[PDB]
Amino acid sequence: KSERDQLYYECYSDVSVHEEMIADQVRTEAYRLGILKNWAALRGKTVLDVGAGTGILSIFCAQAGARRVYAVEASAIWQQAREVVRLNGLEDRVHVLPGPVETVELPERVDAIVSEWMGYGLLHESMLSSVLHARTKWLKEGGLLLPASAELFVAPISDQMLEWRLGFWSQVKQHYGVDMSCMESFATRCLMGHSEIVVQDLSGEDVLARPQRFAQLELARAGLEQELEAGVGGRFRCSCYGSAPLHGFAVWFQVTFPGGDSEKPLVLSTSPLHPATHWKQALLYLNEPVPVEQDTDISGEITLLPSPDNPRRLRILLRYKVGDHEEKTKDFAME
Amino acid sequence: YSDVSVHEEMIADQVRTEAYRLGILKNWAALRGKTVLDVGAGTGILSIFCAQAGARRVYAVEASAIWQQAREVVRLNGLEDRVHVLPGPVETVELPERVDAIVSEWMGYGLLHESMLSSVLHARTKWLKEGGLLLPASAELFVAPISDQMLEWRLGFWSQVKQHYGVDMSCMESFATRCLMGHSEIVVQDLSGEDVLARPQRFAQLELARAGLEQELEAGVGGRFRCSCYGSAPLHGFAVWFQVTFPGLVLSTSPLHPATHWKQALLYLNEPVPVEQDTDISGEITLLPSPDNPRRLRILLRYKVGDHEEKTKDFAM
Ligand SMILES: COC(=O)c1cc(O)c2cc(NC(=O)NCCCCCNC(=N)NC[C@H]3O[C@@H](n4cnc5c(N)ncnc54)[C@H](O)[C@@H]3O)ccc2c1
Ligand SMILES: COC(=O)c1cc(O)c2cc(NC(=O)NCCCCCNC(=N)NC[C@H]3O[C@@H](n4cnc5c(N)ncnc54)[C@H](O)[C@@H]3O)ccc2c1
Repeated sequence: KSERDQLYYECYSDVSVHEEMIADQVRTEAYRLGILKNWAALRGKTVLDVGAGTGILSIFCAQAGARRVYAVEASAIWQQAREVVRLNGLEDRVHVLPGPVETVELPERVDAIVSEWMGYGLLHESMLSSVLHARTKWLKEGGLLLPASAELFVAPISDQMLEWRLGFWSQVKQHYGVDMSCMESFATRCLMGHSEIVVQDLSGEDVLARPQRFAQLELARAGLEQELEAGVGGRFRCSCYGSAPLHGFAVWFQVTFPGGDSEKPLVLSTSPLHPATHWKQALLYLNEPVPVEQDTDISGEITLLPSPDNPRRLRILLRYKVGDHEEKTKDFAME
Repeated sequence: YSDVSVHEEMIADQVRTEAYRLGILKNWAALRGKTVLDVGAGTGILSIFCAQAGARRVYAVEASAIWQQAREVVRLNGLEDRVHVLPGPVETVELPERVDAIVSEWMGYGLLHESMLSSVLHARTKWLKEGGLLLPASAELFVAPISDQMLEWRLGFWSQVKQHYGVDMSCMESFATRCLMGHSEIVVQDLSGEDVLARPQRFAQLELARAGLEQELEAGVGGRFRCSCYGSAPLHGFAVWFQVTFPGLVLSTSPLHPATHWKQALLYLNEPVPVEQDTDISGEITLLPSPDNPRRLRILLRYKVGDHEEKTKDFAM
């Protein structure tokens, strides 16, 4: 454990992870707009930014009219956040505070919490439990969470990139004159027989059926933290668009910002159908391709769990049934 | 190496694989009717090229479980009479005879990181007939001072945030510079010709036929260099790359030649150093086994930029 905590401290004390997040234009613009559109809720109010990093979101809250923002950041990057806030002339309004949000002392309960807390597959090494701790300890009753909720989606996939990698061996002879098609079964076992979650970018063309929402996390609910331990998940059914080898499933998330249209709020999506983000998607490969047809029914249950060795390490239990075949299960973990 | 991904990367490196193919096939005269040992044959592809070049026999020695797939590949291609996959380390496999030629793809990042060179040298001692053919036969090491456009972009990102999002983050630049260059790691990254700040300098050569080479690697291989800069730019450090030469044809990982999966090994100074046209840079580069692990590459860099005093930086992979 203390080895892991040291690793995360070093990672977020370093520039590259913050450069990745801020260069994620879809992510950073979504937060900027979700915050600024909530000026009515934030004007003259106080904000707690959980895991403020470089402090950019806290400054977005100040530009939306917040009177006080507490930017709490555990890693050594809090010192760069202090400099950034000072450079923008905002240190009277935005107060960068080092250390974990779980032991920070604030002058006051706050009107709003903002946080970019999401990990790969939503819950791998995420900040969610810190956000929920902060909501319990520091958010006023009736206060605002930005974003307010997260939604999880699944879809069966035919991964064009995996198809290529699997067909690679049969294509050697055409380029180099050596028949290597006998490597195909071997490559399939290596590339699909493992039980690791694969974080890879997909395109809409890989999606084999209508994507299905299978879970929703309402961050304001008390006891959501207890559900995380038992597992975040749900059941799904869909019907395939057409003929293709089924390779498994893609899991992705979106988060929703309150305010604006109460039936059309602002959404930051990591769907393969939407512009790419640094989160990509979480791929769950079957042990081998399964041939499927138009209107082939696929159903099952997907549960996101902590790993036994490490509560921060995402585990996914997949139970699934492809049309006629018998129900199968596969148990995945993030590497 | 029991897994497909490294072998797929290897064969999908088109510059590498076509250069090996041609290095072998263009040596048809020297290989016709001769015997070959393929050291670490992997999937067996190079062994089959040797058969197309007219070798009368190829022993394909492979220590990892992938030898079972190479046996299948050989059989599938109709060459089981002529290409014999032998499992296990080349140090202890027993060949029926000494061979006329050795083929091997042994090179690592920075040439010698986690490479197969030691096993090629062992096989040469034990099984190559006198003056036998080595494919490739030699490796050449090159260094060039660099101004890394990607690093510049990464360092300049923070000053661009005020435009992208209305928040000034220019103060992050010194921090990013320290993070991205203050470390002592070798960085494997592909550069382009635009990054090269002076004429590349060959600083060492390795002759694979030589009996003393294995003990020489332990002491380090390298040597001095001198160059003068093309123009004004911030010097970020040096790039180290290699080529291998087949007896007559060169497989190059230069940033000035088509990209390969080896990319180049980048050696960043602690911070950028301004340089101008004809600024003189001299120094020495040594490739060494690291103390904790002889397979891990260490590079000791000594360097003098124009008037500045001579400095040292000690990198590891
Ligand atoms: C006295 O002991 C405790 O009570 C205690 C002590 C601890 O060390 C605790 C460590 C926790 N977790 C963690 O270390 N996670 C690391 C990976 C973050 C996930 C990726 N999300 C993400 N994009 N991060 C954005 C920024 O959030 C920053 N950050 C991350 N977590 C926090 C946090 N709790 N408060 C403030 N800042 C935080 C990061 O540095 C990063 O810059 C949890 C609870 C903890 C409780
Ligand atoms: C008395 O025992 C020893 O002293 C000894 C010495 C060794 O180096 C041993 C190495 C082993 N395996 C491995 O993975 N080592 C990782 C480093 C290779 C990085 C670069 N290699 C590369 N470009 N790939 C070509 C192919 O060469 C294959 N290979 C690699 N080395 C050999 C070898 N000695 N004979 C035959 N085949 C070999 C690989 O499997 C790969 O498929 C196992 C056992 C070994 C035992």
